[PDB]
Amino acid sequence: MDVLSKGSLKELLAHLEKTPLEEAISYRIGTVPYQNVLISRNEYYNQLYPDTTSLIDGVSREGQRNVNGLIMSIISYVVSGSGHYIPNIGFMLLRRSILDILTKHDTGLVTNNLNYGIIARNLTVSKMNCEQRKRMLICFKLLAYKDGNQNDYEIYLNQNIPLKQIAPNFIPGDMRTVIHNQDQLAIVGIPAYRLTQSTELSIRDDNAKSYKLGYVDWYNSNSFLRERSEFNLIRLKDRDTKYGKLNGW
Amino acid sequence: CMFKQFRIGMTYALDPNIMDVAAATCMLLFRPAQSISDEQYRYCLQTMAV
Amino acid sequence: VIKPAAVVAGTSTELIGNLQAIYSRLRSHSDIGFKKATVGDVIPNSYMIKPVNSTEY
Amino acid sequence: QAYSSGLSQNSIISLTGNDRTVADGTFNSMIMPRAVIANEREHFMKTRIDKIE
Amino acid sequence: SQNSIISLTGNDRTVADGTFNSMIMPRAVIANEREHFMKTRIDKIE
Amino acid sequence: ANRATSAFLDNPHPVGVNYVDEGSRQFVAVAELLASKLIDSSRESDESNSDVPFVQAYSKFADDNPRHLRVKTGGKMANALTNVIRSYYSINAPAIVPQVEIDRLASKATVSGDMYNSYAIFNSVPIVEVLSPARTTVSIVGSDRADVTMLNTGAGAANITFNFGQIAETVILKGSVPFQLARLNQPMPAARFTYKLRPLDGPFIVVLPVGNPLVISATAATRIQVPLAFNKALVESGFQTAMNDGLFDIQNVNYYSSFDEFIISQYHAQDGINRVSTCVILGLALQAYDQMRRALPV
Amino acid sequence: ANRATSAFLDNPHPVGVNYVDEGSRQFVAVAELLASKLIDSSRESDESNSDVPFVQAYSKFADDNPRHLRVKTGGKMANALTNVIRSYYSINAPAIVPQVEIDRLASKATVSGDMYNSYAIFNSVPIVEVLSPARTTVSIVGSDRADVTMLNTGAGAANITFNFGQIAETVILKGSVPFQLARLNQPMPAARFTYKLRPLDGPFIVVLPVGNPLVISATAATRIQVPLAFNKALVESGFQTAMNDGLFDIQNVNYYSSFDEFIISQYHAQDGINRVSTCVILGLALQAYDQMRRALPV
Repeated sequence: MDVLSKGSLKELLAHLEKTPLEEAISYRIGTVPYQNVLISRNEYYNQLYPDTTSLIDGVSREGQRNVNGLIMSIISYVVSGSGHYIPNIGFMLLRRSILDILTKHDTGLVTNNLNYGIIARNLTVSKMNCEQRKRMLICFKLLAYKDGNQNDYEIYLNQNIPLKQIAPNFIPGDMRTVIHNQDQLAIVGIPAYRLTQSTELSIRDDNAKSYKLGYVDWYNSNSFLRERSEFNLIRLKDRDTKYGKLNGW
Repeated sequence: CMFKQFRIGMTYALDPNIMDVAAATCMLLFRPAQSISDEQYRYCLQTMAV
Repeated sequence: VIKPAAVVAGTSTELIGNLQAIYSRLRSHSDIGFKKATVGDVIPNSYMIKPVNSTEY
Repeated sequence: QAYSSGLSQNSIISLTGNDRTVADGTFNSMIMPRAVIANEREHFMKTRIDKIE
Repeated sequence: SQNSIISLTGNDRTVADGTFNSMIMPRAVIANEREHFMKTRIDKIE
Repeated sequence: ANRATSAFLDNPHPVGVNYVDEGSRQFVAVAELLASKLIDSSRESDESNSDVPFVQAYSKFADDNPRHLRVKTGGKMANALTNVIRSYYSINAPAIVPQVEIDRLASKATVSGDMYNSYAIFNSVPIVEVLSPARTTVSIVGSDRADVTMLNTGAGAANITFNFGQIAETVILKGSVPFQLARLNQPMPAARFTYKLRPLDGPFIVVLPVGNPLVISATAATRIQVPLAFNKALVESGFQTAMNDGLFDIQNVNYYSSFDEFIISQYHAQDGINRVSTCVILGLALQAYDQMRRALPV
Repeated sequence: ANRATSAFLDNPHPVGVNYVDEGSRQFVAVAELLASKLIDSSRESDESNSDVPFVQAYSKFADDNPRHLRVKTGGKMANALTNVIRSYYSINAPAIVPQVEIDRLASKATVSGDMYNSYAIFNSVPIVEVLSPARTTVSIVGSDRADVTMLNTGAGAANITFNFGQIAETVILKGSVPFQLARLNQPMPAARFTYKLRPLDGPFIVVLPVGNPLVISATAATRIQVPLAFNKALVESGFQTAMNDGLFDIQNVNYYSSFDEFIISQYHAQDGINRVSTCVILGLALQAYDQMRRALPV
């Protein structure tokens, strides 16, 4: 919910710096990812409604124990709000931030063998919307810069024409590029249209609307932080600053 | 009470007195927890501790 | 050959006919193969073209 | 001191790329050379074929 | 570690292709149909 | 044994899964509402002999006043409407329109993007399979009115099995000459010209006497839930406009003569109830495309 | 049969898909307008004793005041235009310029980004294929004017098939000696020097007698929608410049003698309708590059 609310590149990377990896990993068993299932949608149909479960749903799924599953759990958390079930990763890796895993070699995780095409296909890039594809491409660029695979990232964009048009423009080592970026990455937000307490047909759409309706409740909740009215009560370390720089950028 | 989105805030002196603590403990007791923000909640606890 | 023959066959007669039809074509091609060496020309060779310096993506 | 020959050599481009590790499920991974002495399955299969000849 | 048997792939259960550890990994001769076909031909020849 | 099937029911391509939430549904509804006013503004212009009713309608639709220099295109709403139409047809078509742009355009007018208020009747005749014995010829042709021509050259009468699926509600069969039809494991009645059948009843057996060919004309009626603003005349015209304008030219897609054939083909595919909702939204989008493009040709 | 084709029509490389939105098209139009004023302001300052007109024009274009000891390069606008030109030529070229810089530079002037309010005529001759029988030689030379030299060493007359595509509007055929040409399966007219042909009519059959060589000169005219500011002379010089400074040096691309050849070659691809829109924006950018670089050589 909090990760889906971020609407700018600066906010997204700032959230990932303060968020540990354990938030990406889920400890609920879930179900196997790719299955043709029948779900109940009584608002629309009397018969059961066919659908296919996927990894970018908002509900936890079972994940492979390899490094591929860990990266695929991080991206699903960013684009869908929930991760997958990969237990016994370890204290050392789980305490690191999401940005450290994606960008830093000191974590101890080796990810240079990853194939962006296979990861995108397993995440069902075809079913993703524009904001979801932009968020995943941000994760790919950070991984490419960590492994020195910038050339491979560009070629993968050349093969996929729709991905090249929406590819965010920022150098993963320079903070000046992040501040200038004006891409809108928000998935949930205050809706200008009429939003009703009604169900959706597919699993992805229904789960997304739950976060959208939950965010509205979160926005008016006491947990939400109102910068306009309570800026002085925020701690100085985590207070918003114009000259905000990620470490090493 | 009528509108849940509205919040109640409070500003205390640098050196809190018995009035500040009495006013802080009256708000936590007799106002909805949904009205009091988390940042305001910490501020009231800090005033009591000081 | 029985797998292509029985994939849509509904009767035993059709299955036998499918088997015989395939071997009529197969035997005809074997004749052409031998005649290619009989003439004075040189037969072409199958080949595969791959990039000189292949890229990952 | 290692022997240094001034022999002119052509530039060599690896299949692995700049990161020096091949990507999974790629055409380059399928055409990569792989050890024959270290692997037991291959070092056994080649001895059998050598004996047969 | 505690275990006397050490897997070629680490606790991450991932081995990069084209590396020495992956080259010496065992092969599924029965499950692979290329491998099964080759073994049968050599056996018949012998 | 030979099997004959309808040509338009073969291999329905997967439809898109984007732009089918509440926010995008209201965007299509707003476009339909505002495109209707664009057409109606032309009539109002004639009455007052002034272009100010058209200027007002165009400004709301395009967020910009029309100019005599350039051709009227419709602005950002037209670009968004064209792209969502492409995405609905095929899964391979990109979803290039941002959510924020859909968010802003859906706020122009007040509508509810509910696509299950009403129903519409679609007239495509689904013939999943016609099973015929040897020495008989069966030809199926047509979608709105399916003509099945059957000739048997054998010694005796042959039995032909008809399978109309399970989705269609009513199928009416009319023969050139009186014929006999009955369900499986039922007695065969006297020869009669017109049969009314329900496809859920089961496979149907037709006696084909030896001699002159027998032709059966089939008409079907299927009810599909659609929004109240649905107009089949405008949806059908929009389907032809989009096909001519090259909005459906994507790789590995099937093409259909009418929206009637398109919606029924996806209905009869495996897990076809998922496709019906998306195709209905595409129909409303095509209704807006027909009105917008007729007012502003390009 | 032997097949001969024009050299420039072979394998058009994919163009870039970036900077083709309405915001980026405005920036290209703005750059062309500000480059035109840079040329005019330099000439006015040359013919006067004051440098104020040039200082003001360069300050707006480059966002910096000119200095005596520093090279006048054009500043951020020059860098943005140079990189944007690189992206249009090839899909393999990266998209370096951020969208924020493009939007900010587009705010310097007030011009519509319309790219379809006018048209232009391009003179390349699209000979897609020439099919000739055995014992005949066919050679195709030239792009602006295509000369086909054909010889018949056979016993009898030979029929040669000419395919000019479906894009060009008018093709004018001139021969050294009178010859016979007609559409497929049509009676052949009397021999004459000149033929006016619509390429849509179909493949054309030419009767080639066995006597002497016959050379056919072809000229074609095709119409492509362009912005009103388009100037063919400035685009061609801008095309030649951008190739010289290496703006088109990128792997796995084709090279063309002129912008006329480049745009026609891409038009004849499978997705030619989609490609020409990007090439038109490239032409205007090349027009701005020509004027800007002539005023500020580096």
